[PDB]
Amino acid sequence: KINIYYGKNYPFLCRTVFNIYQNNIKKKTKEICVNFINDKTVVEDIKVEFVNSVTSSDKIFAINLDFLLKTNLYYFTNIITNVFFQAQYNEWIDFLRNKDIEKNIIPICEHINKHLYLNTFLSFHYLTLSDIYIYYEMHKYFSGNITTNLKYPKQYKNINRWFRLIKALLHDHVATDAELIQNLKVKEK
Amino acid sequence: SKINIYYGKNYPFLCRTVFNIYQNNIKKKTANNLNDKEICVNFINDKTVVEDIKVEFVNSVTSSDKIFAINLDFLLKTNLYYFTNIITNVFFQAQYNEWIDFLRNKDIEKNIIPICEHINKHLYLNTFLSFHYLTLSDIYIYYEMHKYFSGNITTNLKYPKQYKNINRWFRLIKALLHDHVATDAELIQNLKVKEK
Ligand SMILES: [Tb+3]
Ligand SMILES: [Tb+3]
Ligand SMILES: [Tb+3]
Ligand SMILES: [Tb+3]
Ligand SMILES: [Tb+3]
Ligand SMILES: [Tb+3]
Ligand SMILES: [Tb+3]
Repeated sequence: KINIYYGKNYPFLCRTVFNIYQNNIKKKTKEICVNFINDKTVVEDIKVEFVNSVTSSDKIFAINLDFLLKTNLYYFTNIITNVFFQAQYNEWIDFLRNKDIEKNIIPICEHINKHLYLNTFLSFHYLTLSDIYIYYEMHKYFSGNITTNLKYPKQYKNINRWFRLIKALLHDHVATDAELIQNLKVKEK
Repeated sequence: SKINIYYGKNYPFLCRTVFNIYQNNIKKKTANNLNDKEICVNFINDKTVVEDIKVEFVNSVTSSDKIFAINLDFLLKTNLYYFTNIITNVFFQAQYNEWIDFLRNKDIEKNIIPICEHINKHLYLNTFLSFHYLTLSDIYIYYEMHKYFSGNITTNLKYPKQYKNINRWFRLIKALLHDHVATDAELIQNLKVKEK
């Protein structure tokens, strides 16, 4: 039993990692249960309770969940290649750390668009935690739900192509949640 | 395999200490085990690095000393961040990130008093920063607090007397790391340079 308390921010990355773990169990045929309780007394990050509590963030505690749940997104199920990726994910964390995403959306997209010119995935040649983290950060700009944001997919074709790929890969794990989906629409309201 | 860490003006004490522990762990294996894959990590001084570390694998990545030590502990199995039950391990990993966030973008000199008051209290009831054994949290905070409790800088001699629990814990971590850091010379030299 692990309890994750969230407030204004919903842990999309942690929820997605947990959903992937659940579908891995349903297809492999003791199990660890992670609960996502909404607490009004948390401001912008997540507090995680182990059954003591700690304060973390969605971008960072998802690394812990991948370790625990063996979802094969951050910890691979050679080591030097694994360690190299872990530093690459840290590069993406530092790239958006304490940056206003909306204010710096253009410089962010310019780097991602050029990065995806000859790259299918953000890291290596397979889906990683880096792809999913940036996917939710770019979701409000490239999902096409907000009509005002349709200029980003047309101008940045590589991001739009990559965005469609990650969306399709996550379809079997996130499209049925109806709680992750609910928080996605609220975040774009 | 080969890994090169390029540093500028900041010496990666945490990464150096982790690597030194790994080397002394190898020296205890080969000594008694005689019937039956070593990694070499280089600490190259580059003038064109400002405050972080550049790590090259032999493509390169950009990291920091406080964060890349987690990667080194994973690779070298030094038993400081990844324990070689799992939920308890995960709980510690979040605690180390709390210490990282506690000093993230904070001026250590300006907030030295509130930082020390926070650290002393935890230590009043606890021997180590995390759990009851030496962890990566202890070593990371040890080097951040080193210039204030080592007693080399005469103006900073007030801190050991005012915060005894930190001073107690600092003495312990220094003794535990003595077999791995006191013989380096290269690190000791950078300790003296940093503290002038
Ligand atoms: Tb509580
Ligand atoms: Tb805490
Ligand atoms: Tb594979
Ligand atoms: Tb390679
Ligand atoms: Tb393992
Ligand atoms: Tb006070
Ligand atoms: Tb000894």
